Amino acid sequence: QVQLQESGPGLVKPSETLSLTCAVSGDSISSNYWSWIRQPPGKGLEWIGRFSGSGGSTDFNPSLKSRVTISTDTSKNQFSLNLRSVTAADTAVYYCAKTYSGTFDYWGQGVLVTVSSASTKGPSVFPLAPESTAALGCLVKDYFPEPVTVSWNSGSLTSGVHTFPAVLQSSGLYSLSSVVTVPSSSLGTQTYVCNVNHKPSNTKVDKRVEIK
Amino acid sequence: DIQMTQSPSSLSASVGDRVTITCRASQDINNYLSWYQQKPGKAPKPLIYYASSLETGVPSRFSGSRSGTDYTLTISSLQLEDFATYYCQQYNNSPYSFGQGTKVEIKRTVAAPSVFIFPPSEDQVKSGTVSVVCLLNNFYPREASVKWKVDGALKTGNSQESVTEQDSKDNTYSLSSTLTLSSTEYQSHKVYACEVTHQGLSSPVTKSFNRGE
Repeated sequence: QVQLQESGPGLVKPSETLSLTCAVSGDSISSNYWSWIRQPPGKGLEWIGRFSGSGGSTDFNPSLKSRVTISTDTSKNQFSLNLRSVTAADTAVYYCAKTYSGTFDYWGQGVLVTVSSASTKGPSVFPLAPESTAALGCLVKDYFPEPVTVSWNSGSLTSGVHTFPAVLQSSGLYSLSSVVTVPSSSLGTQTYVCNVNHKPSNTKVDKRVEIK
Repeated sequence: DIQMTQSPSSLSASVGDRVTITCRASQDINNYLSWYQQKPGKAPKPLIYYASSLETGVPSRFSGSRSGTDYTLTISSLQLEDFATYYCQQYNNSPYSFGQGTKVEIKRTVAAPSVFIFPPSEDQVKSGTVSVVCLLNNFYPREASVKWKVDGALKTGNSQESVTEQDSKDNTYSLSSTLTLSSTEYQSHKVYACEVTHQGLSSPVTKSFNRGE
């Protein structure tokens, strides 16, 4: 039940160095093996590198070997990934993982890293308001980079909620909608609020959805 | 060096079906092969190690086998919880390499979409750019056609579609179609409608609103 947690910048400018840290809880990094893995959006998995907690030796994918460095801090039970000279090809969810032999037995939750020179921008949020069933929504527009999280009624409303994947618009900014279906008889009694969180801009938006 | 070729890339199967996924290594990997199950938005989960050994807690309907340099993952009777993308991975030698993955989706009965259209808010009109959202809720199969009509005339330039993953309960999909217009363009027409055709609909359904009403 070891837990791993990746942390680092969600947006890195091209040619700069991407640095990520993996915090390990419940296990000493001084034994077994530890790896970094990445997955570009909508693509497969690629092994980056591994270090041996016992001997400190490292091993790297030849497709990245020249650009990749791994350092460890037994004091904090953390290890890091350093990837220099990044381009858009390095945009991906990065995972850290524990290995006993060759398999990736435990994984972190993963951190999305976008490589772009575009600036961070918080979202605009607009209500979507309109039988037996009604639909309500929120349009989350013009933000960068991914991701945003959307909840309804502070996370107490989950049944019937659909939050769609973001589309990159021609403006270079992301947009998405989150919707929920509710009984029309509830429209006069229950209030509906969509809660939007955009960590890269440290923005939080709550939007009451009203029928006019 | 060792390259894993996974087959097939995608699959559609019904509950109770027997599904087999095959993975080929370009060289001999000596049974050092793992299978992973990845749910959308989640990290991969190991299912099988050393080609045929089950990870602890994995249901017995999952099994792996080998015939020479060919490795197979088999689900004896597919269950609702088994929808995911599956990956093979060799660890005979460095660099460790993965197959491209196999998407797995569940077949179900045809389900017609419920359709909703959302007028833009006045706050949005004030921004100079307007988005009109049409929602198709809980339908199957995935294939659907959404037509935008403005004052009865078909508009085909300014819309984008987005589809959810298959729902974990009812195995349906949902879809949004968003028509983006400048505020000037939006204010020069009255009737905005989305017309949806789907295999579950006896006749096409259109939802509309009148701008400024």
